[PDB]
Amino acid sequence: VQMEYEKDVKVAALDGKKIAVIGYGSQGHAHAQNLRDSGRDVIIGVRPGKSFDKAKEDGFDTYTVAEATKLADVIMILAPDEIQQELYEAEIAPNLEAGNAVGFAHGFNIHFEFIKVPADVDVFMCAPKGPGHLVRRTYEEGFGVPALYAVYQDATGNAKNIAMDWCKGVGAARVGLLETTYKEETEEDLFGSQAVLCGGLTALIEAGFEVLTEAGYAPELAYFEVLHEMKLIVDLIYEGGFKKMRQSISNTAEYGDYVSGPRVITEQVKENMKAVLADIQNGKFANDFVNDYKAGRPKLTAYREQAANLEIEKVGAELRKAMP
Amino acid sequence: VQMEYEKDVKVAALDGKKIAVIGYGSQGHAHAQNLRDSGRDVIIGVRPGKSFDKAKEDGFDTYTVAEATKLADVIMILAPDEIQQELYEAEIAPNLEAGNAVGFAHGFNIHFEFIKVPADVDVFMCAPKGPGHLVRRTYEEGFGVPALYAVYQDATGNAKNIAMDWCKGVGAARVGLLETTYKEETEEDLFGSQAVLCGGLTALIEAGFEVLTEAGYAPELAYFEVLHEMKLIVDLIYEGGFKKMRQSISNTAEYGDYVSGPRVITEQVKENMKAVLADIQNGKFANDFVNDYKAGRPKLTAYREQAANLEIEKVGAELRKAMP
Repeated sequence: VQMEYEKDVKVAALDGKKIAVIGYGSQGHAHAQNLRDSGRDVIIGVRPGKSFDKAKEDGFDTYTVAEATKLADVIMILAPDEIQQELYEAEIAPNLEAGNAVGFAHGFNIHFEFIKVPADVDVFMCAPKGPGHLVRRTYEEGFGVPALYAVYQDATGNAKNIAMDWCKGVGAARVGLLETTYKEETEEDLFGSQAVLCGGLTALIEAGFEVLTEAGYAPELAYFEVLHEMKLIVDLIYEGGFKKMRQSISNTAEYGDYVSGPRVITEQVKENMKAVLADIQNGKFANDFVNDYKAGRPKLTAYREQAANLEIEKVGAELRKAMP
Repeated sequence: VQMEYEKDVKVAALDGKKIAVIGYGSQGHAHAQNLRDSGRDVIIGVRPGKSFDKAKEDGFDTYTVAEATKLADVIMILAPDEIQQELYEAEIAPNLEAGNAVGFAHGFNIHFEFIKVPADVDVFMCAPKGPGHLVRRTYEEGFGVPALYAVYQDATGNAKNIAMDWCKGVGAARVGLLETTYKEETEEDLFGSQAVLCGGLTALIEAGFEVLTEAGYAPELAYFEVLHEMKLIVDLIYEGGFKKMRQSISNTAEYGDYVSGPRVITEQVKENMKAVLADIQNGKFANDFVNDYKAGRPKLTAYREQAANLEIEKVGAELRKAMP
């Protein structure tokens, strides 16, 4: 797969389309504001509330969800995964016309088929690899955030052109686009955050903090040596890979990296990751998350209250308070 | 332990002292430049070549390592940890006088006793928690990098004041100091970089990238999902702990974090970290590193060449160039 830019957006497929952005959170706000500043015809749809009147005061023709769908050719759904199915069956599905295009920024509900869009309506994705405030701010400052695009079903023959023009309209094509599939995006994103970015990382940090503090070392120092200093290390990898990071650190730290990394993250850890991937591919994780949500989030409640009691979080808060 | 600041530096002990910074690399330049801008009397001792002229031209009275030591009351050793022992014996030790103070930014050589400073000379440490250009840049912008300080041997009764005033002179006291010991700094810094920051983290990223690419997923997407998007996550943890990071990601990603984190980083992984720590405490790692240096760095050679051939490193460089 090769990275694509503005020159690769062959058809200005959003020309003359009425675009509804569903939801006005950080993500919904950025997409809608960026498309408007690019020259597209964006209205907002959301339930009545703070979002509604923040949109109405941002200048957007704001309607309910059910009725902004009625008005639009392109309906981009930027609500949380857990409410999308209800919001779609109740407000969005009864207001789609043949030839509309429905967009998502994450493939979870379409891929796992919690939502099924009629076969005469396009389904596309444009999935910026950054948070809402960054998608909006980088656009305001003249570049953007790179993004994935995908098409799950193409009824009109325009679905890919719509996805790429969407990415171009929100600034993503200024910095780079990668074509994917709903299946690949959904499974790789879930595996990445579960096994490495979020789950693996916090568990690695926490286990290191436990080893140090259980061995008798000062927890304030431990906080610096397993968490605080990670920002600069990761900044370096972000900018220049493992190579740049390992030049900046001491030779002692770099030698320890080579020698000790493999002792911590072993072949067995890789096998553990494979089982995590399996439960993503076979729908078990997805069903587990949806079931927890339908039951009132009991597992999420217990996890959150356990995390709030971690010693690294209490020590950390105090130290971050002491370092303005 | 409690965080200390410029108000806690009770005595300006570098007053009237002539200071030699040994080495003029990343840490060397930052320490020497910050202290110079703080008004201290700083000369540079380094072997003829690069660093020599650079200090000549940045205005430093610049002599050789033996010469600068002879001239100085305070001698800060910022050469690579693996050459410090040979360099100290040949060039530094014969030029010390009773009442001098010898400093380090990492406790490796003093703690594991590859260097032993005479009993009528102080030994202190200022260990900033960042690389030099950051220690320098934060200083030039009016704050600094937080630092640890410690004293291994206090011959004059002034060693702690010298250590703390050094921290102040390089800007660390603007943001926060933590007192520690040579033993705790050395062992916790080695463990953190090996088990979590550098070794653990790169091995985790690499295992995730392998799982994905071996299962048939696109490596350009794998690069974003296990590496590029980590910066946002770690920035969040840096600013507000696990709590702020888990508030900011989706409930889907947050749930996956709680559920899959412990599947990947298991009790066995924690045991692996304990064995890593044991070899730091028992001096096995330290002798391994020093021995590899003496043999011509054959292990470091093979490790560096292997790292240069990693698929994630080649894909990453191509992607980072496609994203200016």
